[PDB]
Amino acid sequence: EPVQFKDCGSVDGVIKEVNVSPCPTQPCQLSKGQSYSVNVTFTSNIQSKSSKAVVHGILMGVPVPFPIPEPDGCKSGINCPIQKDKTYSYLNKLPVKSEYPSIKLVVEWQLQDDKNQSLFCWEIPVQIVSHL
Amino acid sequence: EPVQFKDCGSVDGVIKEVNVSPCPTQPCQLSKGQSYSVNVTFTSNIQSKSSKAVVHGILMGVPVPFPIPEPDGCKSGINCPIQKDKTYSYLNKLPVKSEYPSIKLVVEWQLQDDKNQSLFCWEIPVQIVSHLA
Amino acid sequence: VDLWSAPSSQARLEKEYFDQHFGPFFRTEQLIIRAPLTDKHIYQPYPSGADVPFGPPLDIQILHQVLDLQIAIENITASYDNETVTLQDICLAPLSPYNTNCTILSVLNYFQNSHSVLDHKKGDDFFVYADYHTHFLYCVRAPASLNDTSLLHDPCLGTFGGPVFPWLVLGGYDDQNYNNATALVITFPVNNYYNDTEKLQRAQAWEKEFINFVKNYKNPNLTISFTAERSIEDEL
Amino acid sequence: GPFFRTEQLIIRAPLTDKHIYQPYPSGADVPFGPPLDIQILHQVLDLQIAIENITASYDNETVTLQDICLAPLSPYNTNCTILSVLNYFQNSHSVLDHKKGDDFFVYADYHTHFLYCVRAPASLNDTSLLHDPCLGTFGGPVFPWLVLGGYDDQNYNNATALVITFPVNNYYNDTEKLQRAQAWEKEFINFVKNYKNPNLTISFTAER
Ligand SMILES: CC(C)CCC[C@@H](C)[C@H]1CC[C@H]2[C@@H]3CC=C4C[C@@H](OS(=O)(=O)O)CC[C@]4(C)[C@H]3CC[C@]12C
Ligand SMILES: CC(C)CCC[C@@H](C)[C@H]1CC[C@H]2[C@@H]3CC=C4C[C@@H](OS(=O)(=O)O)CC[C@]4(C)[C@H]3CC[C@]12C
Ligand SMILES: *[C@@H]1O[C@H](CO)[C@@H](O)[C@H](O)[C@H]1NC(C)=O
Ligand SMILES: *[C@@H]1O[C@H](CO)[C@@H](O)[C@H](O)[C@H]1NC(C)=O
Ligand SMILES: *[C@@H]1O[C@H](CO)[C@@H](O)[C@H](O)[C@H]1NC(C)=O
Ligand SMILES: *[C@@H]1O[C@H](CO)[C@@H](O)[C@H](O)[C@H]1NC(C)=O
Repeated sequence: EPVQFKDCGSVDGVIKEVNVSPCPTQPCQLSKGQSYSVNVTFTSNIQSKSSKAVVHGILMGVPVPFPIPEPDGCKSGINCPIQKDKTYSYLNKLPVKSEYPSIKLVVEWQLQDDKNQSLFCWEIPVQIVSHL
Repeated sequence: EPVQFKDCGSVDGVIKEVNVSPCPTQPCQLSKGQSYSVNVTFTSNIQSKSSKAVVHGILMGVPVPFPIPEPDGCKSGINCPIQKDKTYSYLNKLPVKSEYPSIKLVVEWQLQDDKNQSLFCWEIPVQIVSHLA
Repeated sequence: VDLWSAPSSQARLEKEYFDQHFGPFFRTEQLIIRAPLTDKHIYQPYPSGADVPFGPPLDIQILHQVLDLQIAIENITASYDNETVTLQDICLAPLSPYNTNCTILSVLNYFQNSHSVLDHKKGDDFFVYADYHTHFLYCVRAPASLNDTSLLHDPCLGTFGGPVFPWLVLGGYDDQNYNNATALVITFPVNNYYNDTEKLQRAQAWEKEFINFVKNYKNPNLTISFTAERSIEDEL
Repeated sequence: GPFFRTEQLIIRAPLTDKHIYQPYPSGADVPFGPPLDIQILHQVLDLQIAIENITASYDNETVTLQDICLAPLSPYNTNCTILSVLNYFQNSHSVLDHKKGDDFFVYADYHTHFLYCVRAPASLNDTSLLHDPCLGTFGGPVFPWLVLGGYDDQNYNNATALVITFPVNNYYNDTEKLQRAQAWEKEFINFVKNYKNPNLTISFTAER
């Protein structure tokens, strides 16, 4: 479902939609040990040869770096090289582990380009919950 | 009547009562062409030879000096010299004139001593009215 | 270009979408409230200025109680087909899912239907420089404004992303002096559902509980008239 | 003991459910009873203010609650003593709706302020982002066991009823003040008896 998001500064692109599945109610509830999919549709304002995805988990106003399995956006549903005015759908899917804490936080997702500038930057409220 | 007041820093004394008359409702509504009396009972914590009354009208946070006919406090109900731990009553009466602007302001009243420090410092809300409310 | 203009352009786009999608037809659930035990009062600006008269229903306590009734009505839940029917399931909310707030045409929406915004004041230790009087007087002249030009900086738009025009939520005033209003008009628009009789039945099932709830609501400080779209199909 | 007439209200919320406060970013859930819902508290606050605005007539003069109530700090603090959970928020819609957080989660709101104030009701400042006082408007503390009912042990957050008490001065050497308070009590009884809100079940007692 399309979720509400705040744009944290997409300079070289315009976000069209942030779709998180499954997320019936917002802020998105993430059950532990369970995979969720993100699909970001955006329109690029420039031409770039690569794209590098960067994820942070913001707690108490401080971003905590979160490494993903694959940070390259060319292997994430984007046909590189990125062309101007074209529309793309970054795709990814991550599992919520049982090591993660049951906390509320703000997930921040960026996709940098050749000049290391944001093709998109968005943040959504997320709460990792326990299924027990 | 005893009105509510804010203390703007009475160093050398303790205010016991600020009495404005007539003021049935607060902020005190001052009708043009009238007269109002003030009576400030306070307890001096210091000895002093003299006392000078200083009055300001605070408008939008800016104090504007207001000359009063008798600034010498020793001629306003206070028996100078002022003795420590003694209670006094400063008395005065001023007319609200017709050429004063009808406006809401804060009246700041202080009584300085030998060291030019306030035996009392208080401020009350006042509204000069062309019509009452 | 100018990255500071993003919230302004975005809010402008939301306003454009709302007025593009408001439509001429909807089910109307309406209240007309008056204040019998409250008299008119006068607002005096600081530090001076011409006094502004304000009608009985625009007393701050009356507005708080009316806002209570409004939130309560927005919380009315009905039962139908072994399933709950809230106002949000049937209300005209064009900006969903980005903005799920139900459209409520009311003077309280000048204050975003919030008690706190309604009680928002600024001043020194003795006098108020700006309160709900100044905000009301501003918003009825610039309903689509994103901020008033006062110490409050409060918005005028009403929770659903669109402006509330004063002639739609006030009655009994003289000329265009909206501050002299003697009656409040609160309107809840509900979707028509032309080709979906199911959600229409849900809407009517909510309307009956609206009529029942308002019928069982008595406040000595308020006189409340109310109409529902259901009253027409109930008889002739 | 005596020398104090009690105008009392017991308020419950039959159409309102319990809810759970979840602290940011994590922590133990804290349950909150039906009448401790924010909208219920706003409605109760406006009923209390309405009662404060009730006016009677005695001896060709108008009689308000301020003319018969217990105001221990008169004549500089003329606020009537009102024993109510709303006095933890100074009977203010503003203080009741006061909240702080980022743009996504609430760090502190009326939940945390309530949790703090029931443990230190005389505090002039909670130790949270709100910096709000716990003290009542009349200048004294409001003890939780006098304004809440139905809770378990000392978990005041699980309260299912609110108690709002207006104490007015009682007299045995002044029949005039007693009859004045009795006329005001008549107006109060009429008002509360003609107040119907489906979200609130209200029990009223005057000094008949
Ligand atoms: C679109 C959405 C469904 C993507 C979901 C991605 C989640 C599962 C990831 C992204 C960002 C991740 C957080 C980043 C940052 C932290 C801080 C870390 O704290 S620490 O104590 O281990 O240093 C705990 C894991 C946690 C909460 C991560 C949980 C897992 C986390 C929420
Ligand atoms: C009993 C007591 C508490 C009230 C009586 C004293 C009043 C009447 C005096 C004290 C302080 C006075 C003001 C001081 C300061 C001003 C500003 C002045 O503005 S100006 O720009 O014209 O200088 C106008 C007169 C005005 C408002 C005075 C009115 C008259 C004023 C309110
Ligand atoms: C991602 O979203 C876009 C836009 O809604 C859609 O066209 C695309 O099919 C989606 N991708 C997947 C894998 O579902
Ligand atoms: C790229 O830019 C981001 C800011 O968006 C910054 O945090 C990061 O350090 C930069 N990385 C490099 C390699 O310059
Ligand atoms: C001034 O006020 C004090 C306060 O009690 C009182 O004792 C005194 O008599 C008053 N004086 C005059 C002249 O009114
Ligand atoms: C005395 O002190 C006051 C402030 O307390 C100050 O404004 C003034 O300039 C000083 N000197 C005088 C009054 O001569």
